[PDB]
Amino acid sequence: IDPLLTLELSGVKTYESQEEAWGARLYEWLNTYQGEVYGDPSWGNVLPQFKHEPTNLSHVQIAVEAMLLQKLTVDLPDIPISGLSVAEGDAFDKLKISIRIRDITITQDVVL
Amino acid sequence: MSKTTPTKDSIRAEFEELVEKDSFWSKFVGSQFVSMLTLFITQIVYRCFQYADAALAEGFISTATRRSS
Amino acid sequence: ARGVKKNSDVGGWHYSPAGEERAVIARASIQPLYPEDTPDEEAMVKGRLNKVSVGTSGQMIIDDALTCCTQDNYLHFQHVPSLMNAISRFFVQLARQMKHSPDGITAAGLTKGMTKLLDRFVASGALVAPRDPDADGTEPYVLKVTQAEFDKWEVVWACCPTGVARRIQGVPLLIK
Amino acid sequence: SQYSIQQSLGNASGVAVSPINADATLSTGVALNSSLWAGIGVFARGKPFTVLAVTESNYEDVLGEPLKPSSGSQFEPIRHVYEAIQQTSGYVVRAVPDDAKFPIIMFDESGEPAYSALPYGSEIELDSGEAFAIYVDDGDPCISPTRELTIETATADSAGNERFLLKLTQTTSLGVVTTLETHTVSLAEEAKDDMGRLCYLPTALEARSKYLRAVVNEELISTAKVTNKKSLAFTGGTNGDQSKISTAAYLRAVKVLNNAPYMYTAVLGLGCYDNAAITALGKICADRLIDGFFDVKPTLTYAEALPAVEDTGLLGTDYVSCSVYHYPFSCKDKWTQSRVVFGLSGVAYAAKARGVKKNSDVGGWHYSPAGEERAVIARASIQPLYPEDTPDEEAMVKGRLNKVSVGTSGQMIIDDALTCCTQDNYLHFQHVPSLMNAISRFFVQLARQMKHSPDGITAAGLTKGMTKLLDRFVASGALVAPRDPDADGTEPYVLKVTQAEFDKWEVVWACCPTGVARRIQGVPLLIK
Amino acid sequence: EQLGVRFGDGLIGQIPPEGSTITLKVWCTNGDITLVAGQNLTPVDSAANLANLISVKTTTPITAGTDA
Amino acid sequence: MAPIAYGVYSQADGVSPYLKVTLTNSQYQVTGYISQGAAMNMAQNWEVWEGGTPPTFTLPVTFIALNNPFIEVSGAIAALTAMISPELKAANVGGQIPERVTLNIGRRINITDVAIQDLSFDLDAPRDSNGYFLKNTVNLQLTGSSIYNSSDIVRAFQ
Amino acid sequence: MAPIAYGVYSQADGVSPYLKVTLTNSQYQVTGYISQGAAMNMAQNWEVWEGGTPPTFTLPVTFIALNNPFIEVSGAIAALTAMISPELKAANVGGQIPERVTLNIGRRINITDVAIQDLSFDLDAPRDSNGYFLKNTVNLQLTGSSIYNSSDIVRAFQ
Amino acid sequence: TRQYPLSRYDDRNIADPILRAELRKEVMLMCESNDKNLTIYYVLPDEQYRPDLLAYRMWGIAELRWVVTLAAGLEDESQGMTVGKKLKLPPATWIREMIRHFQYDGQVIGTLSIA
Repeated sequence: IDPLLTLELSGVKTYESQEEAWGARLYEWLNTYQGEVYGDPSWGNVLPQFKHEPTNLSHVQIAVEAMLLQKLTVDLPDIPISGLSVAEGDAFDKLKISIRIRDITITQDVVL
Repeated sequence: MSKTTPTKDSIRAEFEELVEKDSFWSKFVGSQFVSMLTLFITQIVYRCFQYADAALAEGFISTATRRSS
Repeated sequence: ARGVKKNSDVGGWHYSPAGEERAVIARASIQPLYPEDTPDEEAMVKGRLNKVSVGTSGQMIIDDALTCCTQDNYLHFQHVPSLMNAISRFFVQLARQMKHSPDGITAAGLTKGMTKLLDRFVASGALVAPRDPDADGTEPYVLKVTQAEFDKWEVVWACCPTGVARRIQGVPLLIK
Repeated sequence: SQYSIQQSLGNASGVAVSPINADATLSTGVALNSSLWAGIGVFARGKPFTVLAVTESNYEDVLGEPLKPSSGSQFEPIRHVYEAIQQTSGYVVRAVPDDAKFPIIMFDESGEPAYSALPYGSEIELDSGEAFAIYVDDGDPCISPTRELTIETATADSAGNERFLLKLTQTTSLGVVTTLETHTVSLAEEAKDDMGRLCYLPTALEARSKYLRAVVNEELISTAKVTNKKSLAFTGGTNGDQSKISTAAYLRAVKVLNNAPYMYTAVLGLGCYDNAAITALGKICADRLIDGFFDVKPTLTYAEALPAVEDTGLLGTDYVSCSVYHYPFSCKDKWTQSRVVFGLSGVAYAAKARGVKKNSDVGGWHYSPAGEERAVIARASIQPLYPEDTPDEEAMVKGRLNKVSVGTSGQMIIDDALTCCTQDNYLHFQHVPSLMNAISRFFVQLARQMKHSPDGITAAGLTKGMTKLLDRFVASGALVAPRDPDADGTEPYVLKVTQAEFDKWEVVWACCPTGVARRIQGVPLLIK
Repeated sequence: EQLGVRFGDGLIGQIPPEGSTITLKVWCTNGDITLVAGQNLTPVDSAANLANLISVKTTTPITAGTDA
Repeated sequence: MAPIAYGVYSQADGVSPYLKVTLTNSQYQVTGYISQGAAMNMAQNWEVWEGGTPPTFTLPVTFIALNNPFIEVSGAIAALTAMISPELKAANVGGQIPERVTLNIGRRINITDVAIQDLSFDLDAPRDSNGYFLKNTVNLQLTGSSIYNSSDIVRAFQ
Repeated sequence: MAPIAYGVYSQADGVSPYLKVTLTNSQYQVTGYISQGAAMNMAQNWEVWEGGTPPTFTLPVTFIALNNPFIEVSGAIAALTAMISPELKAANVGGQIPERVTLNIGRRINITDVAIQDLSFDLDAPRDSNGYFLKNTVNLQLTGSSIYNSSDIVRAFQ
Repeated sequence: TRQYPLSRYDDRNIADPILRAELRKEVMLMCESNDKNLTIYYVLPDEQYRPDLLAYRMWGIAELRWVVTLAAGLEDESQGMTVGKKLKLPPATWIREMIRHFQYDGQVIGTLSIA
């Protein structure tokens, strides 16, 4: 026996465990970039836009986060967004984006 | 390999020994979903071969019976 | 130049020469010399060169923000050494402006100039809180001025700059 | 470019993602710093006989994955921590029997490796040979996953001292290799990096390294050299048996928890059934003036569980601030969907904590652990152990245990709000003794704050502090008017302070608390 | 939802004597079973002391079980 | 990265980022200050409750040409009038729209789709040597793109 | 027991319970202060007296973030907008309603069924370090569920 | 319920390969004609695998993929097309109209003189 994972394989069959299921769906949304998926190249995370901006240009960071959230929402209306948090790290080299749909608090380490 | 008409069982075979000779399922055994996936792609390829046969028929005036061709 | 002079008061040199905010070129009919050959990122960054690629919109993008500093120290970034260069240049300008002046007011003038320079810096956002508050707390600047003789005012100044995350990494994780 | 994704980070800059494997875990959160709990448990990983400030960020990581419930009686602690960490953090202590051994790899003068395993706590020494050695301390037997190390040379220091880079990684059964650290160090005692980072081997191991500790001969370090060794795996590690744990280990854990100078507002049983351990935890709770969440063995029916409380021996005025529970049911495993039985202690503590900290200024401990405001559990597929057997309410309340039932919405509800106080006095309730505990703790804090101060202002300061504390109490509503105005009127508080000598300010304070109607009764009447 | 047996009489079977025992050994399983190469087993009971002496390694994949 | 922005967009103003109003679209960004007189209203229609109405917003914003009027006032008002003005003849009849912009408030309350239905201000404020305005108070009237549900609204704040 | 509540819900505020306004439904509770400007009106239609009209209420309430703004202001306004916003697309087409809340006044005068028909306030009040509001004055407009009779109304007070 | 899957975009809505052939014939005629109502844009390096990627960015529809494929004359997306080649795209509604005419009353096609 060998179990499985959720990253583009399977979390659960359908939405039984609601919130973790939506978190999984958003996970395979965010783990893909532009030009790496057929049909809708714009589908997925838009790191190619919000890659490596200066960490202290709060206006551009808020603009990019707003646009990304609105487009992912209009992309997947099933899952609206509750909480997005941007938290710097110990060094200037680490940022964290924490997305929670009211409970999930799943976080990813980004770099600018 | 050839343009001779195959059989769905033959395609299922070639797929299954290809799978077993491939090491990735060896590291990941227990994929009984690939079974009916192979079935479905087998009918897909069968329809594709029918389309190819239609292409041969239309590629020759003797074989093509269409007014347009 | 355009990035630094987007800001109007003093300018911001803390900008990274990567990303399509600046690194958009797209001249015409780009042709790779060696399509099969691909750059090696780790050897490239060790060699301190700058490598390029294509963005999603087809523009030509420089995907590097490092100088030619052999050592991996914080000088090996690009914007930060420019930050020290700019602050040093401004300090030189102000020191020359106040130069050749009778004593007794020189210390006060230099202190006021540096304080207002710090104000402009914190407005610009380049001056940021220290990474480790255990040693210096959250106060990111220090200055002293001493005298040797009739001349030789020795001024010493240390500051905490910012960063644009040159070390690039990420890891998303699962929940099942 | 943005299209490339890496796995480990060196000099190249890129964005990495999780590999395609069979299993994965997660743990994320921020510390509470509000109210803490402590308890002894046996888990995966973690140093034995060691305290660990566990939060939502490390609950699944440093404690390892949950073990199989049918794999011994070690599933009660893992279920308790799983149910508790989702809302609150703690200071959980873990120990294992001496049977467990950790592995170590020795590099001789030439750098040749030798594998060994030693019981946890044993100290390794270096003789004429055995130039140096590195032993793992995280507690993992290096079997799932395995620890591998790759060592080679690197650039020298600014002083020209030769330096070598070594990287540690964990490799799973399926072959996923996730690195933990990659550091450049040197044999030089004064090895300073261009960042000013020290590259000395033992200092680096103790400071930056977190899973491995190294012992080096101080006389052979100068003559020592380096070699190129790739993916060196530890062997001989063993977790030992955890089903049977010595009372000696129990008492060692008890005393180290006692000596631990970390704040925790409550103590949790974590499913332990050792009578001596339970009694020791009870006396810890008593002499530290906190709350305890003990539990009885669920496997026994009511008729013998009722005497089980004094069989354990925790009945008495000393164990007045603690509560003891019983869970005569079996729910469904969250993973193995099997009949699993574990206590309600962690969820009870969580309910109490969230209820008290609903209030923001100081909190309210006058809350009853009954009703579906807090007592809602409903884990999965509840199965009564003895459907025909029913609890006896009067014998239960006399025995000072806590009984459970099902609410209308199907949730599991604890229908009791009493402590383990034998006497029927007002201490036999649950919230009220917690009220005295909280007020006493606050008084202790303020007294220590004002402590060591010159006289003449001490009385004024203590009076002002107590008056403002009374103000916060009446705002919280805990301080209420006396039941009988014949004696003290409606004024519910009194305070005096006196002096004995140069020291010994004797302060005396009496208050009127409230109640939540533990005595439960009712009678509607007719009119025709 | 119960399965069982019937003890017949006459020429249709014979009744076991009163007090005689009837042992029912049921071969049970979980249905379809997936066994991938690359795992180690934990023999128990009489082989519990043999578990450290004998290692069981999954090398030949075992699958193609049936269900209801 | 982001397209051109106007107003107090950079941190050089040295003002609290929270108190900044921000509007952003695919090609334009305007940043300003949360001025007094702001209001919002949501309601419904009935006669028997018939239905609801989309959200409404009345936002007055004050803009100051502290250092660079061209980017802080002139460019700002130009972007604002571009956004409110329906561009329905941009040689792209296959998709012309009056365009909608996204609003950020307090850096934490975001309205993904809102329509700038009305704009007004005064031009009588004093100017500079070149002539660009020093101060203005532009009042804006905004509408939601639809009658948003409770599940849509309550779970959109931080 | 009761579901989540917002505003000055606990007694820790140390304020008279009588002067508190309370709204409660199956899943949300909001508690506030009886601010000046409150009014109510009942009337009828005629031309020959034809009929009556349901009760109407105009309640301005002031909210103060004394200690915890997250629960006292942000959560309060979120619950309020959730209640007023008609949730008619909650995947339960067999029963979706705009939802009505019950009102308690002076701890003795109860309106079992009342509809929050209109809400408004201002967001220009000063904030905290995080940015949650310190103060607000939210005006509410409320309607009775029907044209209540005298026997329905007079016998409902304390 | 009443449901049928279809989409009114496919140029191959016409089942005749020969008819589809002259359709692509005149669209090629127009594309490599230098008409001003055509787009003026070069090639992108990543278009080798995804020629329709440009169609998605400037139109949001992949229906132009066969258009660009015939414009570039590609044997396979495995091979690449030179970056900088002159590429021309007509307004989509124009193609929609011509195909609409051709599949309702695409009879005279060439020139109608008089009824």
